[PDB]
Amino acid sequence: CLELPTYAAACALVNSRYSCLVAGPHQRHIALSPRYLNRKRTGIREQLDAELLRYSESLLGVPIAYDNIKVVGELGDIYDDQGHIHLNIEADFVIFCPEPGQKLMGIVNKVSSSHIGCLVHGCFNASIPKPEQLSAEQWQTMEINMGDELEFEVFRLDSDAAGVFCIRGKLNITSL
Amino acid sequence: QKRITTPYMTKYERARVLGTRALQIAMCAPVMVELEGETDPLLIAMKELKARKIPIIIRRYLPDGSYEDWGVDELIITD
Amino acid sequence: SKNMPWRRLQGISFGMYSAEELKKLSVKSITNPRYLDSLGNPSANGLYDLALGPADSKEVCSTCVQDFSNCSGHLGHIELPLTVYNPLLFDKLYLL
Amino acid sequence: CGSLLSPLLEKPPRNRKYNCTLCSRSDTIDTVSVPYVFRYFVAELAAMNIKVKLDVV
Amino acid sequence: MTFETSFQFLKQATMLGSHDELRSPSACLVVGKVVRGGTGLFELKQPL
Amino acid sequence: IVNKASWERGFAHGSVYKSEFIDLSEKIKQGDSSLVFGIKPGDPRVLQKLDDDGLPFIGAKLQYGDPYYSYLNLNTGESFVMYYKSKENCVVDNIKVCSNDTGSGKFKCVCITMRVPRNPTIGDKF
Amino acid sequence: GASMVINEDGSRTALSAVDMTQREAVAKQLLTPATGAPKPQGTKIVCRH
Amino acid sequence: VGNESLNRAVAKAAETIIDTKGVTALVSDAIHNDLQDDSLYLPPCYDDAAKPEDVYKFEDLLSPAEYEALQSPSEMIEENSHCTFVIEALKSLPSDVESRDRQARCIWFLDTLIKFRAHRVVKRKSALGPGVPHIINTKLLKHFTCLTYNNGRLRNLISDSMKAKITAYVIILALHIHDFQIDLTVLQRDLKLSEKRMMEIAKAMRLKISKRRVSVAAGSEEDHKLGTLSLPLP
Amino acid sequence: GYLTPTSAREHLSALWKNEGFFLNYLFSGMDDDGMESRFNPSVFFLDFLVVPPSRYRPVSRLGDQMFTNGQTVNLQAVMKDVVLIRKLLALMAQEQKIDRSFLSTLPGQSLIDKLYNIWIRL
Amino acid sequence: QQPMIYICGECHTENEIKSRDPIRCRECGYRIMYKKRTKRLVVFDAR
RNA sequence: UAUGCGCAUAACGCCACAGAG
DNA sequence: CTGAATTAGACAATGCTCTGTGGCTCTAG
Ligand SMILES: [Zn+2]
Ligand SMILES: [Zn+2]
Ligand SMILES: [Zn+2]
Repeated sequence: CLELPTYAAACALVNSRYSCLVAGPHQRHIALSPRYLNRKRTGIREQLDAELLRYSESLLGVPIAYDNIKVVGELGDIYDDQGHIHLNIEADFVIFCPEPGQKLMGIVNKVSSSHIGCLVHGCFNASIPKPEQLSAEQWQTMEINMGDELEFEVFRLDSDAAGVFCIRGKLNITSL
Repeated sequence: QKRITTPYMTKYERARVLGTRALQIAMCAPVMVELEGETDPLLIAMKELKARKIPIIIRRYLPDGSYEDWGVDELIITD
Repeated sequence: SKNMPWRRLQGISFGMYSAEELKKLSVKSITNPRYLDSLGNPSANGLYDLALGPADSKEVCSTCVQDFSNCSGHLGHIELPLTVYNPLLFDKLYLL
Repeated sequence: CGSLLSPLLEKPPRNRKYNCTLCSRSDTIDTVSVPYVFRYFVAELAAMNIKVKLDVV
Repeated sequence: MTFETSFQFLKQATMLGSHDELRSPSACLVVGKVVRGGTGLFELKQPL
Repeated sequence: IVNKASWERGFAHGSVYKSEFIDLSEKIKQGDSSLVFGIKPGDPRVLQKLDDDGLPFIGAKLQYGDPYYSYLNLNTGESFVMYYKSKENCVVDNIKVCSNDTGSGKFKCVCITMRVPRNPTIGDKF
Repeated sequence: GASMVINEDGSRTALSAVDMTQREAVAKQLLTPATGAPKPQGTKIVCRH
Repeated sequence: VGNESLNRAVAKAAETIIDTKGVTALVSDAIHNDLQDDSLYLPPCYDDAAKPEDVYKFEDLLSPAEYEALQSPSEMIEENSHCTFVIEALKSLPSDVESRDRQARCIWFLDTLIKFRAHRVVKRKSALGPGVPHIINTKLLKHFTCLTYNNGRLRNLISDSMKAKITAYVIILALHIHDFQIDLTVLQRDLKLSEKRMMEIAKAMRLKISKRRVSVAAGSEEDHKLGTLSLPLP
Repeated sequence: GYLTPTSAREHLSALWKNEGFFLNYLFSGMDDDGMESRFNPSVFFLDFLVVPPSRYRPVSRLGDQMFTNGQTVNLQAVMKDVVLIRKLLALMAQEQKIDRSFLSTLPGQSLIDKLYNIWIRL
Repeated sequence: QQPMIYICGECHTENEIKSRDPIRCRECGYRIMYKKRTKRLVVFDAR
């Protein structure tokens, strides 16, 4: 339901046997607003929350949680004519780095003729195409784990139009 | 090391200190002084310079590449 | 919105390119000497080809898909049949 | 590799990432702030096969 | 180049592989960078 | 220094007469060679602002953005209107209509002459 | 006066010379926080005379 | 000074460049002399623009009051490009209302093309108007527009090459529909274009061209016809 | 004797095979940091021009008349000559070595090799 | 209703000109014609 | 980019003369 | 039998900003 997860000691360790929630400390670059000269932690947390659920090729994945916000150096680099102060951050992330053809699990929204949207970790509205041209009788007579929970494969990943790393992967039953 | 440059703020430094600080007060940076009805960020930045309440560090680069750091609190401002 | 540049040029160097490096940079071999057809559009394989940039806001690009306001512009090359000198280096070629 | 002429946008499948055409790596591309006449300058020097290499640090 | 005979100095800079450190007042205004004299000899740092 | 009351009486008052020669062949080259000044009757872009020949009245004033002339395509029917793009309010002085050298030309060359007031202001040179 | 009001996402709301109703509606809409667009970094800019 | 020795020195490079690029690659210099006039259909194989799947069986109407309703009467200025109300005279000969012709009454596809062409480059519309045939909408958004990145989003745009492609395909349709005798100036009146465009498209149909302004005083006060091509049958 | 650019390229390549250790320091443009044969004599010659982007070469129209700028005109004057040489090398092909026309007779010659005059023109 | 009167430059005779007809004076054939000024309200300030 | 109401129209150089300070 | 100074030719530069109008930009073969 797009509910914001806490860091929750690495998101209650949702780096399970299948879903790749690898955790590693990283450095990011932050253009802090000048209204946050005091309350720098608030502005850093706000810009990191703006960074969440968006794919970063530098982080090689999609961040879902951050902790240990540490500032590198006590000097903030005000550049020439701009107002934003640029400070270099150090934080420990929990990121989501998927692959083509690998295993994931999801909690479904709908199962239509050709749209199955399964929530991966409660944030990622990952859509699944239901028919894979093997039969049209597999639409009825469920047999595709049509429950609250579902496990699936990914063939391609393309970001959504507004603030979401979308995942477009077919169901890929192991038999048939 | 010992800072071996001028204890006075030069005229080129107070222009850029007032420019940077008025650009900060142009955003919603908190004002360290009491606004007596000013609406110009330059006048507020001049009151903050006069009250020694600007925290910015001037990094005076020497022509080899070396520098030394001065706050505006530890520079001698004049008229 | 957000200031997209915060990097900064520290220096600039002038040199020449290898021809392999331009042939990687070029996106279209330009062949047709006729710029525009009868119907006004730019030609294929001409000097105003859309694999380069658009020259105005009325069209889009072929290599990227952006319009005139976001296309950087793209290099093309006229593959000469035979070798000519480089006029930048012709004096030093004469001396060598 | 220090080149304005080298970045290029991917044809869409979205993603909208750039690739250096030279070194074929998408990691090293970032924005600078130049005059537009500097871009016209580096394009017209590329027309004479003159390479302009930027030190972007 | 910005003074005179820009093509000859361009040709020499291309032959020799010349480097410009972008500290001249002309070279800072070609590439759109703040000139080192005056209010540009120094930088301002914000203490964290 | 000029006396204000002398300037308010007739001292050194002037005019400038601008003549704009409008040719529908030379400028408006769209094709078909059949453009004539005129209005499509019932056009809300020219109502009480251009005359029935698509051409302003001779007493008329011209502010910015007023309809300056109207011309209609005879083989199509579509009427176009052209707007007054100068920033100075003028008064139409005369409109002369021209033929070709034979008297066989059609209603497509015209020469509007407009009067701009230009009384002495602050900043004028004597 | 003011020629236009630049919004927080870079979109330029041009003020209308004709009706005061639009300019009253814009003047009410100044100083409001970050809207439904996810750009909270800035405030509006008024291009005043 | 040179000699015939310069002829030998240049002939060495000639015999070199004949090698490493063969004689077939040199006879292939006959490319790009007249390659193709771009952004319109090929000169042969006249079966274009109407594939045998998704033929016209979609949103059909029938009345002579529907013929009277070109201006959409009431008690809404006009809803058509009115070339269909010109071709309706030829359509009325097999049947006055809903003629099942061998042209399959595909003039509504030409109508949808003109409705798409006049609609500008900015399209919020996932479906165009009513937008009932979705495979037709797929073909339009595949062949008659150009996709474009804009701030992480995507928008289909109609470039000048695309606007010329739509117009040239409307020409190719209305030529075989109206039996090679078409009134281009009706398209000039209803679709807001210039006559330089239609004269240059007439130049673009260079093969077997002979045009004459046939009907004079055909309208109430004006003369308008051009578009005689006199081609072999499709 | 005339020295063709394809022969001067071979002369520089042999000269560079011998004396390149020294001439890499007089010409330091290509291939940064200067070790193991960085500069090369191939930049003295052009196998292709570079067409700059079309947004830097705009046509200036004013009411139903296009006007090309000078850059596109000089590139076109190269390109028409390129087409002419390519047809002439096609004519030296399949001759002393189908679908021919012999229409190209506009350059200056009294021989078959107009390649000399058309080289100097290019 | 209210024809467009044009005045010849030489003979000063009044000429009605429609859109399609060639412009020349119906009496003397002269080429320049001046538009007639008609009665219509324009407001000026006496200042 | 400008005007007008997202839509419609208009999207320039080179010479030579003349002038202002 | 070749380095030598000299002399003619080539070439590059020659203040700043601003306002207008008018002709031509592919006519000749
Ligand atoms: Zn592009
Ligand atoms: Zn690279
Ligand atoms: Zn008369």
